[PDB]
Amino acid sequence: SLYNGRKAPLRLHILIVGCGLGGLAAAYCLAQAGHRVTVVEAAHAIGEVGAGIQVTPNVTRLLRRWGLADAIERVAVRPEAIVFRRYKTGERVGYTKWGDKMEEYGAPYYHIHRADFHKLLFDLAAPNMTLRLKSTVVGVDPDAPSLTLASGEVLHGDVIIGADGVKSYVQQVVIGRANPAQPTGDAAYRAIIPTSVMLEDPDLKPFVDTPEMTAWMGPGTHLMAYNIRAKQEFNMVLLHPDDGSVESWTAEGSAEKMRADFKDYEPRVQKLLQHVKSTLKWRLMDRQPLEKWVHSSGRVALLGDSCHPMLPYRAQGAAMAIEDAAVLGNLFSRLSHPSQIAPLLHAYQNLRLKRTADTQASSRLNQKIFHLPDGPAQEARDADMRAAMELEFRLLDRKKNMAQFGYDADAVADRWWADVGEREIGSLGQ
Ligand SMILES: Cc1cc2nc3c(=O)[nH]c(=O)nc-3n(C[C@H](O)[C@H](O)[C@H](O)COP(=O)(O)OP(=O)(O)OC[C@H]3O[C@@H](n4cnc5c(N)ncnc54)[C@H](O)[C@@H]3O)c2cc1C
Repeated sequence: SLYNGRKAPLRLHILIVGCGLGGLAAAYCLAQAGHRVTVVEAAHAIGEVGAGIQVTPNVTRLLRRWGLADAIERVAVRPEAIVFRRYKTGERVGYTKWGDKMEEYGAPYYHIHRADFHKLLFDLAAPNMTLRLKSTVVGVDPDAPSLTLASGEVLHGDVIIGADGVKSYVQQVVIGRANPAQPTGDAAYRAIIPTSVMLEDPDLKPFVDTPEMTAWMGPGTHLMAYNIRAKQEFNMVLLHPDDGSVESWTAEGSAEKMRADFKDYEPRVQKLLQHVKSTLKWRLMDRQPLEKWVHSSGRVALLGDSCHPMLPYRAQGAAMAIEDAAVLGNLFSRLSHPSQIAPLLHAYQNLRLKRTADTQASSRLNQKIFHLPDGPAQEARDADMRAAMELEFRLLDRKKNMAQFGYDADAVADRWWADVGEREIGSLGQ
């Protein structure tokens, strides 16, 4: 029971465009808040798709609140540390202890396969939503409001939530255009190998025995690797200069070109990439924060990657989409009169926008540091990492980590409601 058992005295029909991690989180939170939810999804079925997702303590805190504590512990992995390595030799130049140290933010840091994460949120939301698959939204009347599907079917609701991802259709209706996207010059390969083949190699086995997030830093390139799916699968993300790619979750890369691009990395990376049977490739595109997330009619708003997508350096996409849902559901649990619908959507945006813009920036400002060419700049980064690492080992920015990881979406919305919203929004209609 979320919201201390409270249900909005005014029950809405809310249409959610997109059955991704955001849309499912929104469907769960808004149904719990006392609203009728329909989720409309383009995909014909939910598939075994996607790769590793970061579940930082600020996300885990909410998933535990939603009753998922055992189910996530079962399928996700708790990384013990983040380790930075020189590409060529595998020298460990950096180390930050995670594991139990992450519990000081009030919940564990998990690594999860997107499909396992999707399944957890799907099973939560499914009993309290109507899901329409094979239903591409191709039009929005933001005044009614209503949605138009590719079939021409029109769906009516009180509120439309656009959770339709990085290439949101709803975003174009809210803002009046697609948010400009600028190529960074880089692409990412994503590839998964079974950990059974690593356990068979005495040089690779320790990567399964002691689950870490390892970043090998190279000239123009990096390889980030970690266990998912209860250490049955090893997730690898490889950043490299864009030699032709598209911004799509289904676009393929050449495993042979991937191996060629990383041929100068240490022998354990050669052995890891030898097991890659296939790889998907994504063109990195930089997007700025939106000016607003709410349409001028106050009945359509955005959630998740539709309004704050970010680069894979600090992939907090899932985190920010789930936080968005928790705050939106918290505010909507308060609704008692139609005159409050717009103010509540404005409050949602007001509580979320700067935080998510700062989180996009945190990812954006990590693009060059792991890709330095060999030389003075590279040796100074390694030296700075070593200094920090040696303190970590003697025991055997933190304030930014606390601002990200210690965040409680419900606490922020409960406090705003108590200090301001009850008086300024709750009284509307009296
Ligand atoms: C198939 C898939 C695979 C992914 N794999 C990865 C990955 O490996 N690593 C990673 O970092 N991130 C991945 N992502 C993105 C990741 O889910 C997000 O960055 C974030 O975790 C959650 O954001 P979101 O729910 O706002 O958007 P998304 O997860 O992108 O979900 C948006 C949903 O909206 C649907 N949709 C889009 N347009 C319409 C429309 N017009 N009408 C109806 N439905 C529509 C899409 O089909 C999708 O299911 C993937 C997304 C998808 C859809």
